Amino acid sequence: NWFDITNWLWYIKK
Amino acid sequence: QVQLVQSGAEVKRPGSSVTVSCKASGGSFSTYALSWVRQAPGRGLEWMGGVIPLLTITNYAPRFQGRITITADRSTSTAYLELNSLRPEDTAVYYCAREGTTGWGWLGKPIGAFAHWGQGTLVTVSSASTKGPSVFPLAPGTAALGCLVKDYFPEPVTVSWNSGALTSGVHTFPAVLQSSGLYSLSSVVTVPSSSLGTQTYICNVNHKPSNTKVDKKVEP
Amino acid sequence: EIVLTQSPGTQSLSPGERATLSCRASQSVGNNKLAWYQQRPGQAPRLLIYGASSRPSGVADRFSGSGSGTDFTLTISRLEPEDFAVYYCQQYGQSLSTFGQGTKVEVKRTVAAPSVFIFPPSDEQLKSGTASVVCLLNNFYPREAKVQWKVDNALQSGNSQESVTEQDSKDSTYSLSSTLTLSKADYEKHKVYACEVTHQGLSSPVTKSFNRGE
Ligand SMILES: O=P(O)(O)OC[C@@H](O)CO
Repeated sequence: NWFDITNWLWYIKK
Repeated sequence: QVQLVQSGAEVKRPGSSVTVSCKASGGSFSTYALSWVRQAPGRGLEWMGGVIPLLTITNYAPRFQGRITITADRSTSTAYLELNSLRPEDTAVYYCAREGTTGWGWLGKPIGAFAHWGQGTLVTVSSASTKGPSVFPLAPGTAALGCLVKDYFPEPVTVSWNSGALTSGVHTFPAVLQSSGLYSLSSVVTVPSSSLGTQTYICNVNHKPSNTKVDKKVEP
Repeated sequence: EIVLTQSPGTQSLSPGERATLSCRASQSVGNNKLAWYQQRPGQAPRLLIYGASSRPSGVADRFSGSGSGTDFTLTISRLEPEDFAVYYCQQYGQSLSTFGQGTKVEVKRTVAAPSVFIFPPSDEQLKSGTASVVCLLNNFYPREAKVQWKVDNALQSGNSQESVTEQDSKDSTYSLSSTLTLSKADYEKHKVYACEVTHQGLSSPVTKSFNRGE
């Protein structure tokens, strides 16, 4: 789900 | 606060390509999903596609796959929508929309849903040329009177009555698109019959693209 | 593709009444990724609910979302004047995001029959070679109404256009205008111009007419 990508980015940047 | 500011309305010829821009400020541009959503006149919302700028990853609705391109310019925090091979049914207001965040500022966890919207860009697909309207009277218990604002392009026209002093009972109708490709708009007002001999009714019509500015006195 | 069904597409409700709006998905919506938006005419959509039930700060808590799987509901606990608007659901549980077709929440009020007016073409317009005949159906409720043009009792087809105002913010009525267009030459071939109107508030059709030139 393309929609989930930015959540993953946010997480791995944290 | 996140702000999305889109480029202005544009008339496009059938078969041409349109580029709509969306400049963002506030929050993070690169790490949040930016989508494009359109709304044809009097119709619902349709999601077209989106981009995640940092990763240069796009996601297009199948209905538009092969006809659209979405890009993002990180140097200017601007996203772009290209829509090609335009047809009359592509006439719509195009919105850019960015997903919201939780919290707690504008740098929090993304929510996917579209919290932040541009003001919209009207793309009108048409072969018509700019034309100013004619303004004709609709001549008048209760009496009705009005003005017929006929044969103009592009949208919009605005209409007031008595320089804005008269608003009660005024109805200004949505424009209709004629077979000629030109628009027509009617504005009416109801007033007491007794007032017709004594009070003056003037419709103030403004069509900025043609610089048509007409104040038409409507009488029996 | 997940198809979202919002039925009915219109709800007529009283000020202060509770509203429940349904959104049914053709298949399960992943992770309850279901949002609701409000839109008023001339404005961009506004996010009310995300993740089926979460409410952004700033959104009034009289809006609440519920449901899971295929069955979602937007509840408005008490309709304020500004709540009469269009509501869209949206799913984003698949890479292909889709919207419902929207539900218009409009103000229920007492029935009002249209007040009908007919306007011959202006002398100014006739000089230019065209004739526009206008019929006004003013201040009626509910929105469903029909106009038919008759010229020397001949039912017209294809030479008229109409449009309808948004519901009036003050008296909650609608108005409709229809324009019949002919060339001047064709206009001058006929005598009686009539518009015939039907509406729930009318027991029988209303006809307004004029005789050209009189
Ligand atoms: O009375 P109903 O059945 O609602 O009909 C309304 C309709 O005649 C409006 O054109």
